[PDB]
Amino acid sequence: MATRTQFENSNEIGVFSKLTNTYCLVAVGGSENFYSAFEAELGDAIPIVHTTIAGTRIIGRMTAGNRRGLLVPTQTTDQELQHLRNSLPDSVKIQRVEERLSALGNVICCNDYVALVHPDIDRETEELISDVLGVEVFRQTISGNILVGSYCSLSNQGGLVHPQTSVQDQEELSSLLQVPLVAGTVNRGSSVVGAGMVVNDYLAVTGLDTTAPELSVIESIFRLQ
Amino acid sequence: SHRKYEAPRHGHLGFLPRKRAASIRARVKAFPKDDRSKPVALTSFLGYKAGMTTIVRDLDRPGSKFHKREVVEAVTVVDTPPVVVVGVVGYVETPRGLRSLTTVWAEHLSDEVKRRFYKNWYKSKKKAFTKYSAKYAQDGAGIERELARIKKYASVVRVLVHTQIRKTPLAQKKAHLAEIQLNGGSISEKVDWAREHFEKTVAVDSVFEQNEMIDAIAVTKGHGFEGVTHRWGTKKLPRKTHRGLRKVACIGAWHPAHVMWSVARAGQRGYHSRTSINHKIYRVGKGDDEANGATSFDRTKKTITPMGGFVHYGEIKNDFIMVKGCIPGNRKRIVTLRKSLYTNTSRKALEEVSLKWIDTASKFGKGRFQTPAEKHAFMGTLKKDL
Amino acid sequence: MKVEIDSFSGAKIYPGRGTLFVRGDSKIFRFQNSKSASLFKQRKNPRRIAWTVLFRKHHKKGI
Amino acid sequence: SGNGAQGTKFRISLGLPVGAIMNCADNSGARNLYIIAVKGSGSRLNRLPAASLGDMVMATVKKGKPELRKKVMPAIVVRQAKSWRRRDGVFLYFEDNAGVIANPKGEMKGSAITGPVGKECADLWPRVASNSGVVV
RNA sequence: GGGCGUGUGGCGUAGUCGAGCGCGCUCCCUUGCAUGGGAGAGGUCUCCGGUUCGAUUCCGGACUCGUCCGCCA
RNA sequence: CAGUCAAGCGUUCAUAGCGACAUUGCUUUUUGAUUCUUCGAUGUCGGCUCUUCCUAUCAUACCGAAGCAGAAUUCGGUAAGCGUUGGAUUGUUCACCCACUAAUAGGGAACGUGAGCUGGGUUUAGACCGUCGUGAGACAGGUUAGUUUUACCCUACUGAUGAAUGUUACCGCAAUAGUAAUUGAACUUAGUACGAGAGGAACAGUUCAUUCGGAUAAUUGGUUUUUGCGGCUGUCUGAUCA
RNA sequence: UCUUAAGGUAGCCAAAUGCCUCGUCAUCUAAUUAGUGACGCGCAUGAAUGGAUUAACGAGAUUCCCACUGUCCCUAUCUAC
RNA sequence: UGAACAGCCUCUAGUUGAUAGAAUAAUGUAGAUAAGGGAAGUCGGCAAAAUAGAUCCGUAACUUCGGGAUAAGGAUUGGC
Ligand SMILES: [Mg+2]
Ligand SMILES: [Mg+2]
Ligand SMILES: [Mg+2]
Ligand SMILES: [Mg+2]
Repeated sequence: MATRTQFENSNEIGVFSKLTNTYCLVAVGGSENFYSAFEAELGDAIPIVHTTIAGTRIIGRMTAGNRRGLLVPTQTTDQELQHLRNSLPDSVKIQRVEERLSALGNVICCNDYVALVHPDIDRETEELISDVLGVEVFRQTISGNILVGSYCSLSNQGGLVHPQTSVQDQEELSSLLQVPLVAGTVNRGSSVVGAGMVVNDYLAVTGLDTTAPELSVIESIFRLQ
Repeated sequence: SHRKYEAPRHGHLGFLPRKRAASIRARVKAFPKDDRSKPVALTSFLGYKAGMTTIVRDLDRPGSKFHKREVVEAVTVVDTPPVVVVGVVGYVETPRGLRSLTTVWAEHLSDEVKRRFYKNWYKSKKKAFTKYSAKYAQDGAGIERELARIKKYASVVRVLVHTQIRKTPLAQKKAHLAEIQLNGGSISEKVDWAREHFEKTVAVDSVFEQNEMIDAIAVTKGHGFEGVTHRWGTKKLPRKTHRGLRKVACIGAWHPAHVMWSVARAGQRGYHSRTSINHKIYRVGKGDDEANGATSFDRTKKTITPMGGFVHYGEIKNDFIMVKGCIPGNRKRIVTLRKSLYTNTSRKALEEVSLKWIDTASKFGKGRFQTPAEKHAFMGTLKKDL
Repeated sequence: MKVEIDSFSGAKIYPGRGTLFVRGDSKIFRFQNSKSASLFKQRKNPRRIAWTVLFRKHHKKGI
Repeated sequence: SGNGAQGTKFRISLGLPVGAIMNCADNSGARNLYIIAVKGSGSRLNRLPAASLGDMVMATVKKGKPELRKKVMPAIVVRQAKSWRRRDGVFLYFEDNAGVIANPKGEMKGSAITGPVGKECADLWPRVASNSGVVV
């Protein structure tokens, strides 16, 4: 399933949510339908944490997540950090990042094995990503889009990239990430695919205005069947 | 002809006339409505405005974007020594309104309350209530006939109380005396409570408690004669205006051939008695206690007084009320704090408030330190310290 | 609460005190007062202003 | 703001009246935006409609590309440079006035934002938070 | 703003309730200082309703254009 | 500006909404008509500022009707409590566009308001052009430059004292007068009711905001004769210190 | 061809000269009865009543742009008299 | 000091005259400063602000060839 969901009318689910294999994060100011989608589809096996990052309802663009670790900005308060430490399982590691770009979901596009980052990140932050997430890192842009997290949706099975992407960039990124990539649109043609939707190994959640060919492209590239 | 562009009226017509108040202590024009089921308690209290500070607290509003997050708010401090009960009075109700019929005083009156009955205290024989205390020290003869008179009549019982001005850093020495309504029990229970509490002190926590919405009645800060531009907020006339520009241009039409009362004009600004409602109590502090300024999260033993004292006031060695926001009147002014005239739910009047940190830095400048121990620890040793 | 440090002088910043300034290169500065804020806007070096923590650390005064 | 608001906004001190020129932060080829209107502003005699951070305005491109000039379009203020207070009581400000171009529904005409944006704007507009590099 | 009149082919123009000519150019024929001749195409008669049997034509409304008269001390 | 009658329009159907031919009124925010008052002078356009009043109600409150399924809209009632904006051009009133908004309603008060302002226009004397005239000169034709005086009196209004009520002091009562709050968005209800679909509400609840008002100065910003501290120029006190 | 002494030539223009008129087209602006460039059956332009052009100059009149600012949003504070 | 019988301070000389005292309300007259915006004000940028000396670099259209021109636009300045 690519599950049709709105955040109070918003068809961008990746902005307000962060979904990994092991956990899920949702914003505190959410509707009953928005919570019920993650509660029904994810089930009781996977914890869902209602969280606020840096005083903001936006959490997907603020944080970058992995099954092994979670990265939070510097502006995240101690109460939010302690609540995430209690609510999250003991396996994941939560570490604050002290870096100027500070919006880790926009900066970092990552999965379990390999990650794409903004080219201009600091070397200490790159080593921190490689340490906490245990993930090999490449500094690359998707056809000149420096915000790889906003302009790519990535999982273990496959990836969706920006629609206006050069084909040469598509095989280059596909060989670099060792996963097949498809250029496509989400939410009735919105270009920002990573902000448009969240995905993991068995679930994808998207906006209600995402059309049926777009949803078919999602389930084909992410192998959710 | 008609006014070319509509605009709202400058100023509020219900606060007229903008004259000086009759006294420096504002009158309580209305008390909370009585019901004869609760125990006998006062409806108000007297204190002295000391100054303002900031706190940090965790906001609890289920639905706000700042839910479960720290906010910093401005509070004002009212120094409240325990008030002294001297006297009760009863009011019968006539077709021309309420009317007092008797007043029964306490026996021993202190000097600070009997200074209220004098304009030249230093040259006096101090003969005040001397024949009244001579009416006392019999068995009961001239006393409980007036008390049973208040029981037999007098549908409203009010208590004469006076502050303890000598416990404050003020240099006044002459206490303030006021009437406070009792709002519990029958008439006999009210006057029995008053008779038992003659010459006795009543503390502020007996009448107020935390997270209570109260009203502040006080006379505002005076400003003297003021022009119309700041007194009423009218628009300044343009720069090339002959004969001045802090004025109102048209003060009325040809007809009616008089200046109307509703036209904004120059005069006295400030020193008006005001009643400001719905102020939440954050802390009822005890003066017989160190760590007044400490919370459960801060936990450093510091009193509520800032570094260098409150500016123009001094120390807070007595009990105090920390109340949210701004109240009318300036520092060192008598202020009457009153219970609310109605029950407010509002999901804001019912919020339980627990403070996290109280500011005790100096208000006489950009204070960097909360305690002298913290200042000494940060700056190390100096030349004056050996 | 959190007590922040002055970006110019190293003084301790209590909540609701001073100002914050986000520069165009996305760097955050925090000023405890208008004095240190104005010295920052006047582009003075805090290594040469005699009452700052960075000056006293450089000059070994009380260290 | 008005239609495309995702939630409400606390009152920010107004810093950009009508006639203000702010930098154009996105990559749409426009250099500055000239504010002619503020969405949701009230009516008072002689009072200029002023904008704050996170507000949606009507603006014209005074300097930039000729297919963007000489027409009115909606814009969103992302940097204010007039100091305002938050409910945690910090007074903060950027060093320039800056906004991005959008449609009336709020999605950006451009694709990337240079420089910081305010969290009071990023929370209120998700597309701005999507294309934003750093949110403070 | 109001009044009065006006609206035809690509262009100009004739119309009593029963759309013609000229100009542009389609073709053919026919000629230095480049003509002429013969068959062509070309309209929702500004539009919408009613009358009639049928309105360019009569009437009503709308659009459009062109004229004339209009604010203050 | 409002009625009465109703031939017709409205698929059908006079009156949901309109309404010809006729006819009865109201108003003095149009322009006329008249010449009553003022020529030993009532300062004459427009704008700015400010108060109050009227309702023939643009919005907001509660309702009735529909050619009211919902959404949007139209007609009407009680209603003047409350609001009715920012600009480009023009001296303008008016107009016309841009834009926001719940809405950008109409008017009066000596065509409100010049000892309140301004002086762009008009409306002196300088000057230019066009037309007219032989000429001096003329032109609600165009253009440019052109002194805006006085309040200290009475009343009114805003504030401030105060004799006399045996004296003085404290605490009060309340006749009368005034009065104040206003409007919107988002989430949810709910893609629900309704509908064939396109579309698409409302009540209760929550969080904010606009306009207004009354205070206040903990914080932030402004202000500096704290001439408080430091720096700097020129000169003077022989230099130094000051 | 009539009439007249002869019929406005070269130039110029909604110009300080154009009633209609806020003329029409373009440009300038988000929007322009303003400005500029064109057009000309010009109420009523025009040749020492001087026509057209023109560098430099102007306490002359007008429009736009940059800088600048309490002119303004929206007012606040200080000094002397 | 400085280009300078500019402005500012001083020497010789000459005055110390202009009803005064006490407070520091409004509105004035004169002098000033203002966050963010930058003519949205107004008939109209009225008024105010901004620029400013000197050295070096650089300087357009047009022109009656003389100018425009300090065009515009940049950099520097103390003490030892
Ligand atoms: Mg008027
Ligand atoms: Mg009106
Ligand atoms: Mg202070
Ligand atoms: Mg105005």
